[PDB]
Amino acid sequence: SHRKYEAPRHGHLGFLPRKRAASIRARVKAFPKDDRSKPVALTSFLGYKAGMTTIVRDLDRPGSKFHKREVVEAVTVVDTPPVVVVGVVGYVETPRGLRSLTTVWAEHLSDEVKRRFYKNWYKSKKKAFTKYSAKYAQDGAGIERELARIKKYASVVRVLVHTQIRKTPLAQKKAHLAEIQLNGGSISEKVDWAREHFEKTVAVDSVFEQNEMIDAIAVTKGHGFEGVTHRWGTKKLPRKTHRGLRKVACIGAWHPAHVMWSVARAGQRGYHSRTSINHKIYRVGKGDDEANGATSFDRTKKTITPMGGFVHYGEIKNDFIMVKGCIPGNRKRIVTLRKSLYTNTSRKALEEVSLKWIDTASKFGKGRFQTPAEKHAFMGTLKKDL
Amino acid sequence: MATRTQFENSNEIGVFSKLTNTYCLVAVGGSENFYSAFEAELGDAIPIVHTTIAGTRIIGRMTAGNRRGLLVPTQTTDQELQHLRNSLPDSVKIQRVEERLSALGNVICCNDYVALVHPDIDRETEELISDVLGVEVFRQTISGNILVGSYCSLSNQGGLVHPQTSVQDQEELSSLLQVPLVAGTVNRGSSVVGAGMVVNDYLAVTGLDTTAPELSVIESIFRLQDA
Amino acid sequence: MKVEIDSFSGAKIYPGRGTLFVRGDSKIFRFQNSKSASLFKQRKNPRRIAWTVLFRKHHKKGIT
Amino acid sequence: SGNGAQGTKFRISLGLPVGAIMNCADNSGARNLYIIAVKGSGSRLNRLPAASLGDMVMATVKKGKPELRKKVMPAIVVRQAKSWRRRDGVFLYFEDNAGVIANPKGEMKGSAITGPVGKECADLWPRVASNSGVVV
RNA sequence: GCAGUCAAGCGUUCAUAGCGACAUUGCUUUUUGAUUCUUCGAUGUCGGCUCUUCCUAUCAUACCGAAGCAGAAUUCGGUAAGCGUUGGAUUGUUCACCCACUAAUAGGGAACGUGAGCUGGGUUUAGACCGUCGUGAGACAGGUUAGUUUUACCCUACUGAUGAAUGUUACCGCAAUAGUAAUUGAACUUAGUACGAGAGGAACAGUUCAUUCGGAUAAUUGGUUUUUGCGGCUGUCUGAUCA
Repeated sequence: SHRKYEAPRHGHLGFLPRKRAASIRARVKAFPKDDRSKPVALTSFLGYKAGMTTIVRDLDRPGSKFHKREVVEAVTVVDTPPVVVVGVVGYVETPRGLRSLTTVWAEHLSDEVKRRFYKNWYKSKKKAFTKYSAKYAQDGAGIERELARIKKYASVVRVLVHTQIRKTPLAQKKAHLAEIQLNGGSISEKVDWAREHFEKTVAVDSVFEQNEMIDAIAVTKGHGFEGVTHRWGTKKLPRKTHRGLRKVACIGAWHPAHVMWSVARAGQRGYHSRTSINHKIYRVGKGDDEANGATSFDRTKKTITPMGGFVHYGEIKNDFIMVKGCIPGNRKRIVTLRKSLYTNTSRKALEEVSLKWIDTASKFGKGRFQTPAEKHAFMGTLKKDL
Repeated sequence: MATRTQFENSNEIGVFSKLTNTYCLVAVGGSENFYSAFEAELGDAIPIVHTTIAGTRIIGRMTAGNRRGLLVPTQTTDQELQHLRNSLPDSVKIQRVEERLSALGNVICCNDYVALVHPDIDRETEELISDVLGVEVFRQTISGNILVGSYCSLSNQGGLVHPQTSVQDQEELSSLLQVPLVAGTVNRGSSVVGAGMVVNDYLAVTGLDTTAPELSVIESIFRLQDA
Repeated sequence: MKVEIDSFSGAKIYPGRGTLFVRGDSKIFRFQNSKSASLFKQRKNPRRIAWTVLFRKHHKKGIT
Repeated sequence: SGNGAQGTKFRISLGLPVGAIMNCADNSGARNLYIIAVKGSGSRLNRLPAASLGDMVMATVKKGKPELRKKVMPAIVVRQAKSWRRRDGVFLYFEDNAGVIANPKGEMKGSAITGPVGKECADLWPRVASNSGVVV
């Protein structure tokens, strides 16, 4: 026969399979193209997602009707204790694809990073890197042996880094580890730059700047085993149906007599690896500061943490990237912010933003007040108070 | 001394611009071949102020004024308001007005010495309109329509009305204004006169599709072709 | 950025917070939240709801 | 859009599917309108075309002078009552749905409009702004 | 039902801009038939709803060639199935035809796709009414009304979820193979410019929004409320206040 009325599919065939993402930290499948004339710097940076909030700003976008007027916009705060470099790794191009020939580690590793190697930390003797930290007991001729094998070889150089999980309201204590390629020039200058930063720390403003357009890479919020209607967005069947009205009615023709990968079925929803692109950065925030959440017109000193703190997260005592829009994954997840993979114009990008106001009122209710100095101002003294 | 100008493709020039003996005001969109049409006849003499009123491109629709002052609706932002106070002279006094009826263009028509207002506007503002616009206030309707500012187009020399007007209505209302009134159409027969053209003593602009007989009528009653 | 007052409950209204209501005679009503926007749709009198601004203003609360 | 639409319009929440009946706010003599289609709407299996503030539709007059009845003619939505979102951040809605009756070029069959008019309507249709009293 | 070949001829002249009569040569299994090969120790029969996929014989969109194409417009062909193709009134209706939108509202296959997926309006039992016919029981190129819609827990397939053996154990990776997505429209400008006696009247670039699809996400707005979280109210019971 034929469909009798011809309509689009339900569901994107590019995001299949919808199985569970294989770690809470989402991989970075590709990094920006290498520019050898620029200084040496990292291509991505790790962070934890606090929440969202509200932003007023003047829109200057030539020709639009909303040109030169405030517009409210949603931003997500991703939180940043500075990252710290525990090693570097080289890769040699092979006809079967890139391959890591050697790894080189820092001398002194924190509790947090050594904890990543342990399922059972409390029963452990904590002996990881003990034999390795003794390869500095000489002049280093065994480790400088290996950094000389990277320089000679190694088309590309990636730098093992780790998050500082103890500046974060999270309860975890076990830091996340990761590799970040570096786009500065001269693979000889890459392993130099690394070897000089071992156990030093790197900060937001030395990777991402204002107004840049970056990628957000997280694992999706998991909703669990889910049925076809809310998973794939199908019509709900008429009231009168027998054996359930929330389903897909025809699972295929007689032939081919098999069910096809493209029909809609029920299973895992949420908790997938998803990369969203082109997110403008409204602020790159300072770790120790007051009036993180003030701005040139605002002038009242207040941080970006809402009254009562970000729901389910904490207080934001660290650096933060404050990025326009919404981001995959939910609160308290590890986010990986990547540099763009292509140049842009778009005139929406390349627009410089100046935040006119930031919303510090509470997210745990209907917030009437920005600062507790505002609440006590309006509401007057109470029976406790004075 | 009439002029044909088309804002974007629109033929209604009384919507987008408000023209008085002291100053001019124009919409902020599209091409300045619309904007050059004012200067070329005006020159460097009067100011010309690009603006938005309440974010809307309709400035002469939301604003009522003569050379002595301007009135702006409450929805006008203050980020826009100051811009209008500096670009205009300091002689012109803007005084914002809070009223039930938001668009002040349609509700009021006034030339330097006379104003006509929609009858339902409160007795508070007819006090204020006397102060800001500096005129006399008379509550009338031109041929049983409602909005006077849209359907009766005035200037100190003479003024125009929509074609539907009764002759006893024209001769009635001319003695009020002191200026000769003439019915007619514009924009190839559009009933709405005050939204299709803006005019002052030495300039008149109207939509590109106005017919040549119509244009002469505009030219004659506003004393355009000198003299 | 102008801050207005909710006309029922008196609260200050920050951007993107609440709804606006234009009644048949065009008079505009702003509401901080769904609570005061629901008590307005019930015809409740502001001056008899104990926690509103106009309430305390008649009962002479807290102005002292 | 097409004939009469000046500039573009920013999407607002669709409040009036095919079959809705709105007050007709002009003085042209119709008491109400009946939306039979929406100009420019998209086509998807099972959706109902849906109007919104400032749109141009196809209407008929159920209540009003019999001169105007039994005939499809275009109309414009001046009020919504389904709350939509401006970009200055507010949500707002009117007390009820309403509209005016127009020609394919957008001119107004009536000489006036009563009560408010949304300024997504008043800017997009220059004749509607010329007939308007309160604009929001 | 569809596609070629010769062109007697319509078209201002002009066979091939656009056609074709006479006929001839083929293709088509979405026509209707013919046969009676499989099935009567049963392959659940119409249509719609729902949903996936393939074909091209292209309706829209892309880029082209042509006109008896100035522009505008439309028309015929070329590669092309990547992506779309709708809301309804009447009818069981497939079909059809009307109303309005649309860039367009193309033609089909998959056991006339699809009832352990639905529905049960239609045909098609038993009840009943009418019309014609028959002496009658009863019959119908017929009209009408009422009429039980069973089963998965099995094997595969599909969708998700673990997992022994790879000396033990942890972390960081590579990327073979597989899948893959965006879409279309209008407004401002270019420009009342080009072409044009005029009437009329474009386009590349740039810009602001939008339609259908997709992926997320929940600051705000909305919905939801067993936070039975707080307040209000009814009947009754704990002797009442209180709870």
